[PDB]
Amino acid sequence: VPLDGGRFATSDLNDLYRRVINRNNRLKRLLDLAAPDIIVRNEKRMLQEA
Amino acid sequence: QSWYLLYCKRGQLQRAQEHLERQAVNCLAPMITLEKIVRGKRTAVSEPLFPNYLFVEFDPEVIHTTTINATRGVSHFVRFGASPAIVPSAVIHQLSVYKPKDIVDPATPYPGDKVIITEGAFEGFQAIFTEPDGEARSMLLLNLINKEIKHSVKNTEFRKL
Amino acid sequence: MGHIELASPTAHIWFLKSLPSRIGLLLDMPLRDIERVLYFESYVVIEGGM
DNA sequence: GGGCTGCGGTAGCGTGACGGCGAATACCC
DNA sequence: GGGTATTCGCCGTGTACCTCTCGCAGCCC
RNA sequence: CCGAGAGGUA
Repeated sequence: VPLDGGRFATSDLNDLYRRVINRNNRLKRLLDLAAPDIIVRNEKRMLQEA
Repeated sequence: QSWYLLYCKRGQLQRAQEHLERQAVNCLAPMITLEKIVRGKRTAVSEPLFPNYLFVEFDPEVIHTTTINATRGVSHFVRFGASPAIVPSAVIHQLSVYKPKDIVDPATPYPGDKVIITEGAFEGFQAIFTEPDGEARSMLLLNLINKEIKHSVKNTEFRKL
Repeated sequence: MGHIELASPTAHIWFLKSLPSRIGLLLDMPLRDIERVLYFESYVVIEGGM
């Protein structure tokens, strides 16, 4: 919901879900494009930590 | 020397690459020319096939990992733990010749596909590509509840499904 | 509710770091080596065999 | 103009709570 | 081979109300 | 109409 102005008082949960979905979409694209071992390792690592 | 992997900031691989070219650090990033809608204009941009990832070859004695970590445009080394990761020479060798398949293009529309409209008096209408005019705009077979129409529009007022 | 299909599976961190770790003393395995497996700096065998 | 994204930088910032408790491990067998 | 003994990192630290300001900067896509 | 920071009454 917005506070009184032109900007939304954002919530922390939507930041967390947006971070998880962005990392998961990047990981799907890298598993599709057959990235090397260390790149998809880092991608799954950042997904785990997110 | 050896090879390390750097994750960079989003959309600053070029700037970090320019700083590491001003330094003595050999970079490597598989660039593929992907046809991407920038601002309404289908511009083929030689963008990285990977995300913000980048490869460097240096030795820690010559230029230190702290100095590489503090480079303008670099987020961090890929670590997995304490030390930054070593990629083996086979990965660098097999990422010399690569990028075979296509101009794959996530989220930019190819013609002969199905889209949606994002603004205007046709917002919410699924459309078929008949024939875009080139690399500048597109032409769309828009649906209605009675009869389909067609229109020559720029690439900001519609997006792919 | 809804869901997100993770392209790689993910250890739930409550069951990993509840102290004592449920995964830890379930696998008869120390928490340090489990985090070394999960955060992608060690391998652990499955069906070593011969 | 705006979608995104988490230190800004070719390092270093942190520094003035305190107790209890239970597990993880160090030292010495 | 386990039996202490030290370290470490997790928990926790009053209630109710009232007022005020301030709440993304940068940016290279 | 949610969070942070500062102050106050009991």
